[PDB]
Amino acid sequence: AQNPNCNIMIFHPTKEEFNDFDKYIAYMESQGAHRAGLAKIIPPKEWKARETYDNISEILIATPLQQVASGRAGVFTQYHKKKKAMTVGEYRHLANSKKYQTPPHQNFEDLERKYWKNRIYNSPIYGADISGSLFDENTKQWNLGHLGTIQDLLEKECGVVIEGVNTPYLYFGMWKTTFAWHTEDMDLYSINYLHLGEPKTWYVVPPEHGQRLERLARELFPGSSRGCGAFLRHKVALISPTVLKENGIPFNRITQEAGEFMVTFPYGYHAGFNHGFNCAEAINFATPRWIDYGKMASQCSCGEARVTFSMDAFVRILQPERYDLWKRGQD
Ligand SMILES: Cc1nc2ccccc2c(=O)[nH]1
Ligand SMILES: O=C(O)CNC(=O)C(=O)O
Ligand code: NI
Ligand SMILES: [Zn+2]
Repeated sequence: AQNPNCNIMIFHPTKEEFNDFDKYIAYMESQGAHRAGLAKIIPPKEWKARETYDNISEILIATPLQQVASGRAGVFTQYHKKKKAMTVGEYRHLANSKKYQTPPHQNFEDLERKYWKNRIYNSPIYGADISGSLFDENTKQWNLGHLGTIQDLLEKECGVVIEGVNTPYLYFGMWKTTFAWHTEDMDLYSINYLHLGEPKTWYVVPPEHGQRLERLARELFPGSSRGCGAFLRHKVALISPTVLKENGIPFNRITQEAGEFMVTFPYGYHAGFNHGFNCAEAINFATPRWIDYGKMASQCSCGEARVTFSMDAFVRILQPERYDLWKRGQD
């Protein structure tokens, strides 16, 4: 078996290899990349997402989210407090202000130490889940707005035609902005391109060990666990690498820099934080290997994790037995 220790693999495709997206994902998996839950892809030196990022300041962040923490440094939840709209230019200025800017640090490891020591004592503001794309329409390779759709994948694999669409989301981050432990909707893949700015550090649990993380989460957030059989779907729980190690949870870490892609694989739990002002673009996608994960994906039915229009059809077709109870949480 390839990659038995479930290490995060890093790929350097040639421009020729960068033409066929599906084929390269399949290649990565043939090398065992999916066992880690996360892979890095460094694009060919000839490739660019777009010409410049000089004219992005007038993008609107309609609902910036202030991420307020509760708990202890290594085991906490965050809730999102809605703030007034601001442009990306205004957001960048805020990110760089004395209150929010990245502190002096020696290296990525030093900054990681500072993050887990001090994150809960601050409330950074995130521009998340903004529908849109920063890929030039003339960028033909690995353009996250031009991928084959999950709906068409389901149709190709299973022969059923369904409603729904599948578009990218932009994320504007600052120091300490945080993404909680989660797998994707319906345990889909995700692909994430860091367009511009400071790095993003990722943590990931191998898919074959996802249930170990779930068990620890139930122990660490016992009230949440009683309230919902899949509360990590709420995307609000954080557990530090120190606490993961103390509890023997297998995981890996890696830092993504501007110009690099990350792919998360089905049922690969991940979490992380931004180093400073940045912009990422991400979208879910599927492959034939995803279908069995989609069938088995655990759902939030307590209702906290609202399920999108498009995910309705996934549950309806792949999980017909759960559909009724699960749609009540939606309604
Ligand atoms: C990144 C990582 N380091 C470890 C060190 C000791 C024991 C376990 C781990 C682990 O799961 N991940
Ligand atoms: O970048 C973020 O804040 C969150 N991204 C993801 O969880 C992802 O790409 O799957
Ligand atoms: Ni994700
Ligand atoms: Zn729930």
